[PDB]
Amino acid sequence: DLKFAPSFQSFVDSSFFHELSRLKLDIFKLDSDEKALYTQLDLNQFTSNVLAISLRDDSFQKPDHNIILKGYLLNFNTIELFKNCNKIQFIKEKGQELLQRGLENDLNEIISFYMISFADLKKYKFYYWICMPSFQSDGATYQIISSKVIASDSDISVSFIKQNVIIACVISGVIQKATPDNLKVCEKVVFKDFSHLKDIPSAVTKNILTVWSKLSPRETYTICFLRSDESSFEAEIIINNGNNPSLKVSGWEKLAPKSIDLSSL
Repeated sequence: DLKFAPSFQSFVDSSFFHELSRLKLDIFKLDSDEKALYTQLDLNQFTSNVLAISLRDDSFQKPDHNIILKGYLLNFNTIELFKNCNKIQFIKEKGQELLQRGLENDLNEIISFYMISFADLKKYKFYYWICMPSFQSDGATYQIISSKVIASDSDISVSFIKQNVIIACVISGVIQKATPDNLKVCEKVVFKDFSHLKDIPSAVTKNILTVWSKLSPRETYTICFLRSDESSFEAEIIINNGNNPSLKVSGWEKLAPKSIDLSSL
């Protein structure tokens, strides 16, 4: 079977909750804050081998070049709402949305991160939980039928790296947008993997597979996993039992909220 590394490891500098605090304070949003997060994906220097989602105070401003990942924050107003938030129903829905977006627009859209949190600006404790939805057909499994190392130096590799996209496809040897019609005829999909783990792509690869699957039903699916790590590899994948009508979503960072009680001088 094909295993997937958690798609990311969160790194929320106190400056993020400081900023969240500030932002949650700009206007007394007594309701739950649903902000868009932005983090310049450092596809060079990872943390513990998985993409590092580094949320600082800047993670709230859309940047200018480099690859910027758009995420979403859902800051609950009460600890109970945060605790009671049906986390499974939540990631399931976020999962179905990425599915839709991937099979109707571009595969790059199937990748995102969502954070739920509770900023206790009183007892000065910040409870949060980040997830990067990883969906697939219920009961679905994946085997890598084939894989080969990829030269980051390749004219075609450089062609992908020269691009601001993290996911693309190849059509007649030339890198093309991972669009539906392109996906229906492309030889493969190129992905700037969120994992530097040897041959273990980020759990987010399921998204690509799941979407590409429904768009272009095929015996197999080939995906190039590029890494600045030297670990870049291309893989041919087969989906097992990918036909169930249900979507199985995961992605929640490990399974419990993280609470940073910045009140320990």
